[PDB]
Amino acid sequence: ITFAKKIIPKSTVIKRKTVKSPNPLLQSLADFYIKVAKNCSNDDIKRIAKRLTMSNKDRPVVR
Amino acid sequence: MFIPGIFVSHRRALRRIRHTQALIKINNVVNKEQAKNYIGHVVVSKRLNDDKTPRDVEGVVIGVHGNKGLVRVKFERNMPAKSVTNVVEVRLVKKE
Amino acid sequence: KRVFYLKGLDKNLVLCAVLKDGNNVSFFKIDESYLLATSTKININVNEIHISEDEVPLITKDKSIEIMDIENSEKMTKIEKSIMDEVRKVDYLKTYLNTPFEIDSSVEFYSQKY
Amino acid sequence: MKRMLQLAKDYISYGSISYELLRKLVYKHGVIKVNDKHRKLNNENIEDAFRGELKCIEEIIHNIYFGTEYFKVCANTLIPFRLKSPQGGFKGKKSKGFTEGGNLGNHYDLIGELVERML
Amino acid sequence: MHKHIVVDASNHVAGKLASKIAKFLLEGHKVTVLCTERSILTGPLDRSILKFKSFMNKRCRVNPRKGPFHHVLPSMRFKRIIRGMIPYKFHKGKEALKNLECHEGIPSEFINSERVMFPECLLKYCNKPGKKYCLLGELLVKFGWKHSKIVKELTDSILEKEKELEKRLLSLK
Amino acid sequence: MDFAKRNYTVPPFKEYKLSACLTPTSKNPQPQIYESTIYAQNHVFARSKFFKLLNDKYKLKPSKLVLLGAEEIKEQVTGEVKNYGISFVFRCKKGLQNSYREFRAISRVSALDFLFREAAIRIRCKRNDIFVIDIKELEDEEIKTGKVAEFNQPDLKFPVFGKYANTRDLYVPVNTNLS
Amino acid sequence: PNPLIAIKEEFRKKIKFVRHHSDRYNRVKPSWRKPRGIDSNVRKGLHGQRKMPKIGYKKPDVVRYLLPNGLRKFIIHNADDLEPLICLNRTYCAEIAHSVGAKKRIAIVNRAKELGIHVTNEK
RNA sequence: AUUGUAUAACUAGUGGGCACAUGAUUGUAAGAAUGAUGUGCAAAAAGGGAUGAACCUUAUGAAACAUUAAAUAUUCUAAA
RNA sequence: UGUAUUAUUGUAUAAAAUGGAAGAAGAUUACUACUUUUAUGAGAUGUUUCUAAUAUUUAGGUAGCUGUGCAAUUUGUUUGUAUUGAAGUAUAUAUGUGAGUAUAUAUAGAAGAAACAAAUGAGCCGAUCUUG
Ligand SMILES: [Mg+2]
Ligand SMILES: [Mg+2]
Ligand SMILES: [Mg+2]
Ligand SMILES: [Mg+2]
Ligand SMILES: [Mg+2]
Ligand SMILES: [Mg+2]
Ligand SMILES: [Mg+2]
Ligand SMILES: [Mg+2]
Ligand SMILES: [Mg+2]
Ligand SMILES: [Mg+2]
Ligand SMILES: [Mg+2]
Ligand SMILES: [Mg+2]
Ligand SMILES: [Mg+2]
Ligand SMILES: [Mg+2]
Repeated sequence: ITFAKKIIPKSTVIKRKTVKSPNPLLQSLADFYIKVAKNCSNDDIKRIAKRLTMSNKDRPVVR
Repeated sequence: MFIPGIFVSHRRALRRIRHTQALIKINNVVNKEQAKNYIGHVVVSKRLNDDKTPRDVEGVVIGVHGNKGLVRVKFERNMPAKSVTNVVEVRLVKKE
Repeated sequence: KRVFYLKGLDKNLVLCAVLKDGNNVSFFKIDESYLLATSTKININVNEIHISEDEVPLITKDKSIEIMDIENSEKMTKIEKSIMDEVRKVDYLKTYLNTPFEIDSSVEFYSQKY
Repeated sequence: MKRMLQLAKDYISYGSISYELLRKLVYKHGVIKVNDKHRKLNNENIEDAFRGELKCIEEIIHNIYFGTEYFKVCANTLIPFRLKSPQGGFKGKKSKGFTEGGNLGNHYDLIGELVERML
Repeated sequence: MHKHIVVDASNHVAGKLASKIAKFLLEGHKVTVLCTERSILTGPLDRSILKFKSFMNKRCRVNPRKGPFHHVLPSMRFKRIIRGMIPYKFHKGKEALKNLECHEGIPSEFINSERVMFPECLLKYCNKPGKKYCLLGELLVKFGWKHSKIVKELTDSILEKEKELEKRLLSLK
Repeated sequence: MDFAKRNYTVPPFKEYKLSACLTPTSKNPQPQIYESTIYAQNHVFARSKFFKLLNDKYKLKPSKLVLLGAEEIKEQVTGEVKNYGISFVFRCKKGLQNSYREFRAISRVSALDFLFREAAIRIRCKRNDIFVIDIKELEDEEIKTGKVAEFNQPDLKFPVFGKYANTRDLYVPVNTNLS
Repeated sequence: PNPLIAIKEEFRKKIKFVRHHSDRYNRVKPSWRKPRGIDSNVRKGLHGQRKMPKIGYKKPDVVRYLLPNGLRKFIIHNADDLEPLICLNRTYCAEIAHSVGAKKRIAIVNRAKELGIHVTNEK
């Protein structure tokens, strides 16, 4: 008899609350999606809130 | 109403001194079993002032120490350690 | 000095009566912890004695406090004949309350029965 | 498990206690795990530990004694106990073996003398 | 509470008596020793000469004036034994040595004063019976004590010569 | 232990009756049972001593054994002094030796401890090194030592040399008699 | 009285953190520097030598920066600068800078009297 | 038994070591020279071995109270 | 009662360079051998308060790597002080874990401070360091 523990993926956890860019508009978008992602059950919204706090390299360009 | 005593030394190791607890030899107490009754008794020590008036500091017995009736006691301001072999007294009032 | 314990109050104090020079008693209040008990006892009922807190003074630890002598209550003198008769019954009790209490040397304090 | 205790005998003293002393350990020193954090071992954290199968502390002690299929899950959700120094001290030495004159090794049923003073 | 105590030193072991006195001084009392020439030293007389002869060899080679001194009198020899127990360099030990006094035999002042003995140091109750021993003043004659004869005479003469209620109960009550 | 300073009537060593056998297997179910008596302090110390004895007379490893039951034996003591003779084997520096002694005590638990006191001087070895073969009560005309034969004769009287003080105090005045 | 004054006196120390060897010469100033030698007895922390600053000595955030009166001080430069601390009358106290002249210092005390602000720096 | 595991990018210091326990080679022998396994000092506090880099108990912020280990209980020195 | 061995144990064999080392005084019940109790005694281990990215889990550290902060000189913008007395210097008091800061009294006589950003000739006990 075992019990399986729930696995939270690391692509949904958030580490940095402050963005490294000196832009005041990007800071106002970033905390809005953090405020929603705490009380949301949908997974893809949590992926957006992490992706706003990354660098320039980690979000490359898309054709 | 007071029973005389002798301040022997602080609580010691061979090379380290704990300055907060002092050892007192009470008169005519020779055992552990007789020393267990003298707990919670107020101890008054008499020391001088700067203008040579009397000054008084009081303390409460904490517990026994050894096999021959030596008794630990905790004061308000600790003993000056130059008052070795002086005389303090024990009251008959219990303090809880 | 040996003092008759009459009754306990509510202020974490007690009522007590000490003898005086000639056949005179008083009242005072001290802490319960300032006392020491002996096995000797006379019979005094608690309903005869009445209690009033303002009449009776108190005594602190420190010596240099002047205490005021309050005028003697009328209820006391009726109680005074109920206690000064009790001292005449037991043989040599007036000589017992005049002699001061002393610690004896060469013997431990908590050995005797007192 | 007995062969593992044979190799690690230089730091380990072990035995086999009774039911009454086992009941005395859990009520005094008990810490449960739920979601990788230590908790108070109430009647409500037992629910979230076992997903509602066990509802009382007395259910746990019944499963360690009579070895059942819930043995591994109940023995693992307890963190190691934390005990005091023994009242009265050790008799001989701490380094030598039990049959040699010390304390280390296998006490068979006499482990109940050492744990109660440390308890 | 500090007492004054006169001690008769006779029939005592020399080293063991000096052990109990050094704790009795460090609590702040005053003590005096009489008849220190009659203490006992265990063992044969032949080893006890060999021990003292090794003590008379230590002297400073460069300047012998600034060297270890060897006292002869049984009073001043007994003081050197008690000094080994006490921390005589600091202020704590300098005070306790100001309350010590020893004497030769029995002087004139202490004929009427009482004496005490120590039961943990008497020879009959300390050791096994039936072994050899010697006195202290018997040993120091061979090292140059000038006068062991007059003290024996004067002390022994001292040690030879010493060898209406019912009305008041009713009236006062 | 009121007058004495150590318990001389109930020593630490006791008497245990032991029994054990092998664990059953397929080739050999229901094997042989053995029994003995070893003197020790608890049953755990007596388990270790007995299993080593079974290693030497038979090839039985102690890892395969199982302990059946061990109980303690006590004797209703009356209080008469009896004679005892102990035969034993002790281990020393050079090798093993075997000897024989005769004692006088109340019970055989007590007579064993008088051997440990004598062996502390004459032999100078730890108490776990002596292996006791048997203790028996000796009747008369088997006493081979004059020390037991001197004390067995009736109506003995001999005084005592007094050398002990009767006060636990620091100092007493001179001329008080410590009788 | 204020209950915060009795809580403030529980967290006090005597330790001063004076630099090593600052008494032996007049070259070395008594401000604190950390020794970085090889044989340094102060760096290893043996008993009998000086103590070093660590983060365990830090007071809590309720008691930190508190005056003995029970308030936290603030510096004003004008007579009209008292406007932001009118509502914080019980928590904060004000004091005057050391450059204000004696004539302008009179008009500050009359304005701190009406609003109820407690001024430490006087005379 | 372990809530993570796996993968990349960039960059510093070091390359004169010594000691204890177990077992070896050369040498009459060495606080001598040279290898093998484990742990230390270097870079590690307090208590004990009178004193000592490596021996014996022993994991780490500022303090107070009780229980022990190593070692000790005539006196210096706390404790029959 | 004595001759043979075995076990335990004592003495002789045993000699050096200034006055000596069981740590010392001294000990024959403070030496040696074997057991049980009592007590003293460590950032050890328990109980309570507080500080460090709801820590009932973690916290030493040479060479070395990274983060948060204090001191000095000059530049753009905003706010303010001063002949009823600015900058400097000398003594105290409070406050900060610490680099440090703020105020009070005496002396002296003409200019200096704070916030958001910028540029560096940007913080000494040592070099048989340089000048007085
Ligand atoms: Mg122990
Ligand atoms: Mg080891
Ligand atoms: Mg190096
Ligand atoms: Mg060390
Ligand atoms: Mg040594
Ligand atoms: Mg002592
Ligand atoms: Mg203790
Ligand atoms: Mg710890
Ligand atoms: Mg601790
Ligand atoms: Mg660190
Ligand atoms: Mg430069
Ligand atoms: Mg310079
Ligand atoms: Mg430098
Ligand atoms: Mg020059």
